[PDB]
Amino acid sequence: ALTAEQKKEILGQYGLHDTDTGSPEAQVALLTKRIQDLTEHLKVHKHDHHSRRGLLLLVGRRRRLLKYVAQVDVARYRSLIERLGLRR
Amino acid sequence: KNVPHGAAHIKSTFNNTIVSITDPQGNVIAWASSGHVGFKGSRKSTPFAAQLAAENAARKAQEHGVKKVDVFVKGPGSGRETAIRSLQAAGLEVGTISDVTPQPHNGCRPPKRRR
Amino acid sequence: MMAVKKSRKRTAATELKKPRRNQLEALGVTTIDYKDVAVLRTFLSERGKIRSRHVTGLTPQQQRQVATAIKNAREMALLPMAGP
Amino acid sequence: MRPYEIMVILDPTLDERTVAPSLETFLNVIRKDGGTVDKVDIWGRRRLAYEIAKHAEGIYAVIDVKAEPATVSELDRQLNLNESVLRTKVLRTDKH
RNA sequence: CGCAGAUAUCAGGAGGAACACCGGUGGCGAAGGCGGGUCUCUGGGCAGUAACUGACGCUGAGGAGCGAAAGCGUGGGGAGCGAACAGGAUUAGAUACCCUGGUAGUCCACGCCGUAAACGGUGGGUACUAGGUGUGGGUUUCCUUCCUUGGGAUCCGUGCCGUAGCUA
Repeated sequence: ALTAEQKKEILGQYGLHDTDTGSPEAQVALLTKRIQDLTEHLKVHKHDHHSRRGLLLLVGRRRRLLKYVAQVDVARYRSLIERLGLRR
Repeated sequence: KNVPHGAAHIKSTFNNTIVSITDPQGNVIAWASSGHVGFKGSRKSTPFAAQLAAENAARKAQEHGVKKVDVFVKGPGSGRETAIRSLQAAGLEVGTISDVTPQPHNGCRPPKRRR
Repeated sequence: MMAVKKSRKRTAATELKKPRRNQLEALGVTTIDYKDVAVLRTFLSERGKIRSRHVTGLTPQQQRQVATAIKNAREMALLPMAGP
Repeated sequence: MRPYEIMVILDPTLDERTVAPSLETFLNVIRKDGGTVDKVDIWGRRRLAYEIAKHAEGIYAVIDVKAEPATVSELDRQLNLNESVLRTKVLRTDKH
């Protein structure tokens, strides 16, 4: 799972300042990290459906946050996107 | 030859009753059952069969040289203690009782229900 | 001098009774360990089986913790399980 | 590292003059991984609940460790593949 | 089935499914469902602090995914149970209950189908609306021993009784 160490790393890079958690940038970054790890897990475990549901939920809220940020400021949107390497 | 002290196994079920004498090691000397007593089919669940069977086997063990017995019981038996009374009537000393009816830890599937 | 209930006299008692009991935090304990079999032998019968909560008093937390310990103990033969 | 506490039971044919170094021969592999806290208890020659391979007693032993998952697994593997050990069981000291 | 030496009993070994007492109006899971034990990997929920963004929320045609059991396919394995099926017995006759036996199947891996009384026969989200009573979890203050179904308040989930209200 995610530790305080990893979270503070990601919040040091993507966090607006040292306190922010509600930053959509930070939130999206953490979710995508979590999802990369979980996908590595599901490489082996093709059958952990109870975990795949969590995966889908996280994808849902990820795209919601992206959708919010694009509603607000597409510059910031694509900055974050190119910064994380997503396709959307 | 002979053995002065040994052990006894008593298997009482719904449709039959049977006993066997044996050393504590596992070597039988003598046994009896309701089929050798003479009853047949459906009569031989009653405790009277237990009386007669245990009595005959105890006398056989008296013959082969037994005087004291360890007693081990097993199964649904209407006439367990009936057989016990028959044994202690036959002239034998009750060593130790234990109600080891074999219970499993939720293992092999039993059959279905009847009606 | 006083009754088991109608305890209008002392503070709210730090004592246990027949309905109420939390027997481990109460007394009879060092710590929940599958090592200490003399303690685990108290939550059984002579036939080796395990007690219930409305017999003992434990919370489900302690109950399940202790049962798991017991069961590990029977696996490592530190405790006489019921058998032949 | 993760803390663990291992149990082992052994035949009485061994002796307390052999117990500790015999195990440390294995546990050096872990000591050269973490500088791991090894801490042994020995309270053996103790009668059993029931016989394993017709042994009325065993030489119980408890082994506190702070190590890693791979190392505990490989330890278990070497011990179970050994000719001497009856049992071994592995339990985590921590919350889970 | 035995009378070619059974049943029983004992010593040992081989073996594969299910894992008593904990365990029940009790916990988790969106639903299906979920307990032998240990390790690994991972998910969700609850409470408190309420530091952070600042309405980003709810629903959702279509659509995708999961989904009891029985079934299907390739492979493996196969103790017990047991569709079919054979016999016995009852029966007016019994292709059925009952008895003896017993194949596919139940089990494992990988894929399929995608249904049920899949039921709380109550779609989801939200605010207010008399209470009492047990109960699981976590906070917290007082008689305070402060080792307590302590007691009270509070939050979440779960059952019983019961007002107004509502319903043929």
